[PDB]
Amino acid sequence: VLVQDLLHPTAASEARKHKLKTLVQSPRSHFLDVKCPGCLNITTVFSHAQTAVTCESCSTVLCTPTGGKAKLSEGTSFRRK
Amino acid sequence: MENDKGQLVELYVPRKCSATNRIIKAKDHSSVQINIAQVDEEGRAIPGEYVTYALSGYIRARGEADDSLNRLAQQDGLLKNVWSYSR
Amino acid sequence: STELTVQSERAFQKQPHIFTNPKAKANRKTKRWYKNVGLGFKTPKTAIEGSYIDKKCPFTGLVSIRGKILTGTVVSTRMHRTIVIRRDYLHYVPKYNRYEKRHKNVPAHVSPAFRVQVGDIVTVGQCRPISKTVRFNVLKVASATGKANKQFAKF
Amino acid sequence: TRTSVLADALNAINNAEKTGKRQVLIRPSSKVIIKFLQVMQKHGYIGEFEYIDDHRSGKIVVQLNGRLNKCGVISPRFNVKIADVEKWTANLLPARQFGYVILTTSAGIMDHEEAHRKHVSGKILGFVY
Amino acid sequence: PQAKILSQAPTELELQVAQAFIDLENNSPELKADLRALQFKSIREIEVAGGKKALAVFVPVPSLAAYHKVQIKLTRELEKKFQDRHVIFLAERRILPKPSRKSRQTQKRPRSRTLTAVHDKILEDLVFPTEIVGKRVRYLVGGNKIQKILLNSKDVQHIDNKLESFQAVYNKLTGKQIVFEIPS
Amino acid sequence: MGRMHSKGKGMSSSAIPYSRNAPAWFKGSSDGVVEQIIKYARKGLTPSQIGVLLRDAHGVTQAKVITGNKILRILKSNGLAPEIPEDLYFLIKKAVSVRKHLERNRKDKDAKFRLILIESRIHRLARYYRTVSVLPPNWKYESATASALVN
RNA sequence: GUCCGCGCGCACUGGUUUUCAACCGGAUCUUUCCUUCUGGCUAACCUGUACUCCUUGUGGGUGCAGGCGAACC
Ligand SMILES: [Mg+2]
Ligand SMILES: [Zn+2]
Repeated sequence: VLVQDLLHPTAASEARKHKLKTLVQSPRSHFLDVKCPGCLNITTVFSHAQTAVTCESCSTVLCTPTGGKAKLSEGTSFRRK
Repeated sequence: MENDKGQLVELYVPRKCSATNRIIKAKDHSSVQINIAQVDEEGRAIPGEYVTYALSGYIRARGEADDSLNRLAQQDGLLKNVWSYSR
Repeated sequence: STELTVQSERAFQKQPHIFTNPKAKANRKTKRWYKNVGLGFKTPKTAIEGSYIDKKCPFTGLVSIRGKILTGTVVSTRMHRTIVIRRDYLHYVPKYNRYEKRHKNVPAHVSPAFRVQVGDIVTVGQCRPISKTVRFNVLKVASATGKANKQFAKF
Repeated sequence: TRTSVLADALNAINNAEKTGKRQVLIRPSSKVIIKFLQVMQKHGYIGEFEYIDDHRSGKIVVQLNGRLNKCGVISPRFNVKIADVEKWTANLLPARQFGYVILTTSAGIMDHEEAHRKHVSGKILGFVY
Repeated sequence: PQAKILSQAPTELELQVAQAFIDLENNSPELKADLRALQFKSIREIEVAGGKKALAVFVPVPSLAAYHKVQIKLTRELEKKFQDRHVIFLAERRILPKPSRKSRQTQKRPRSRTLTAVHDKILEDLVFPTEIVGKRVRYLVGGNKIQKILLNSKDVQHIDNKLESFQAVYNKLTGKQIVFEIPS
Repeated sequence: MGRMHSKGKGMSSSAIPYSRNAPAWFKGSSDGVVEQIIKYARKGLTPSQIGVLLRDAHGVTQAKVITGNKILRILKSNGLAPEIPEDLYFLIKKAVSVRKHLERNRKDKDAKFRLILIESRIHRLARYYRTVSVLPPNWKYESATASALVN
């Protein structure tokens, strides 16, 4: 310690530290585009989604409530968007 | 420290730390004056020539003296990327 | 205020030495004398158009305004034609080089021309002693509404 | 709560300078802190520092150079006449050869030397020497 | 149709700029059916070091969004037609004075009208294609303030050479010297 | 980390991102999102729930960035603002539920302590809302007006 | 310049655009107002007219209806 660049820290330092502690805080969550196995209708889903996000087309759950990131339907396809 | 007439009334103008730039007391019995002899191209240490670094007692006591001297060596072209300004 | 019926009491209510002779066939309601108290203070229109009498009015009455003028916040209205004004300020204690919150309650006499409710800030002026505790007379009701300008919500 | 943001900034700078660091991170970073630190800088007690906009009150990162020995805020911002500034420089600064009671004048936040020269005084913020 | 899309016609340079705009209005199937209902606010020129020029148009802030939705292609077209001049779209702004306590109360001015937020907006829209992601403010030991701006590494190719142009534009406009940077 | 009624110091929160403008990947438009918010409001969802749904079931990060305006102001400008602010309403609900529970059984004294704590919290929030004039100045909370606002 | 104990580096009077440091300003132009006007009074010259009194050369005046207010009510 005793000599640092708090302004230009290593990206590893950015990743390891808890949010709200970085120089600028950006939520570690993100948004994903997901394909339901039944209908081809793509849907956008928040990473730590709270309520079960059924597609508007059909009663098919895509995420399940969980303390952290929601658990998917084991068949749907997610991509980071 | 200085009189009007133009003479230094202050006595034994003292050194300072080369790492924290802080003053070294007369009886700071931990401060160390490291001397690094210069080296020419073919690998001979030049006698009577060197570079000096006055590490303070406080940094030695805290234990962060080695990192400080890595920094001084790197900034003065004594070592190659031993010390990274980022962490 | 008197509730727009000064003639309510056992005695007549009029401005002394101002009158309208019934013999004059011009029929202007009553000669209503009025004055401007000075210091660049606007006399309200309802003072001229009013029917109250108020010997102690600064405009239609006989009293006068000179000397001290103070601004305060009205705190009590329940007594007739007179007001209780709070005055908050700071007293500098020098032993501590510090300040202390303090206040004084000043009675004042408010003309019927003014509509005063608890919460206003009133610019009041010094006058000839009206009664035992009152020596101030209302001049300007500045913060009449503040937030009461708009009441309801309908977008 | 963080009643005096200026106090927190100076407490951080004092702690780190005592530790012997070269950099500090002031968290809340109001503009009054910016003014105070740039007074320090124009008088050289501090080095190259940086504001970090966060769209929320910002932050500051400050480079030291070991020159600083003591900072400090006078949290109750007492009113000081032009007469009583000498009492305060007696009560705070080690000597009149240097040291600066930083106080806010009608011109702005500024040291007591320029305050005396401008012939103006206001509330008192802190002291640096 | 020159003077009818300019709100007035001094400074013939912007007359020729509007003439080029109309020449691009010939390209109907993709750059029209929306591009006709547009105006300007007396486009003007700023010197740029190295023998270059920066021509800034000014939006009457009706729906700047409309200009931005076509900004990249129209900007590229105006750059291939106009040689040795870099064109920039800016939001013409009526900054309001700060109310001096002795001055008159004027139905309190919105915070969006302040000089600082105006500078924020003008620096945001000085480069629409790249989003501004960081702002650093430093003060040299000489006391002169310098702003660093962190632009995204993605979408940087749309500009890729214009950084000194925006430097000159901002320095001439407001005197706030900038140094641009991108994360690696 | 405050915890105005517990020695706890938790700082669980949400970090609003730096980008003031809308994200580039968003494919909708402002007016469509506004209409969706209005439809959810007419369904009977409180503003926090509407924001949660827009985060979960759609690509809205936060509607303030997208719609250029905050949720409650959107309902208020369109005449859907609740007569009780949502947070104070939920606090009403908690207080009345605890009141009915103590009505059911007496000697649960920790429940009584928590009820007094909730009365403290509601008095604070009601004082705030009354000062900023969002609520009528003669508004109180004693015994049964509570259930009336609940029922 | 004057001078006064090899000299203090001009001891007493000024030029200070040899730069030069300021430190307070004041007035300026910023997309940047100085409470604002209604008239006095316009002070004054953006006046524009008979004109040059004053070397042809705006270095200055005999001089009044559009007109700068900030020199003051
Ligand atoms: Mg504060
Ligand atoms: Zn499905």
